[PDB]
Amino acid sequence: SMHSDLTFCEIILMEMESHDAAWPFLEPVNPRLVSGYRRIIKNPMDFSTMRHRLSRGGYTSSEEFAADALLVFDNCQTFNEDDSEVGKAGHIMRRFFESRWEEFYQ
Ligand SMILES: CC(=O)c1c(C)[nH]c(C(=O)N[C@H]2CCCC[C@H]2n2cc(CO)nn2)c1C
Repeated sequence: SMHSDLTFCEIILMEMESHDAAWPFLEPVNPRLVSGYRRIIKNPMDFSTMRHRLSRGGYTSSEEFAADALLVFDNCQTFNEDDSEVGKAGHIMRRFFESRWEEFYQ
């Protein structure tokens, strides 16, 4: 149901927000500090924005919630080198998200 889908999304988001590797993703990237970011990344996303939307009925399906989570990790992979601290954290967080998603939904 939508209710169970969104209940599970909230649990997964809480686990992501609390994860050791979540530090790059808790708040929107500030374009004033990261040259190129606003110009290059057309669809920015972060966990605080997801929490705002989720808490206010912004997601009507769990598929759309996952689309925003994957945007966080796709943007990170686009912009950051794989060996960088942020890039490494993105790979860790994507693997964690995918594993938890399959537990709850499949
Ligand atoms: C480019 C990128 O993909 C990225 C992500 C997803 N995360 C961060 C990040 O955490 N960078 C901090 C370290 C030094 C630069 C600025 C810091 N910082 C804070 C804010 C606003 O919170 N924006 N950038 C980056 C740099």
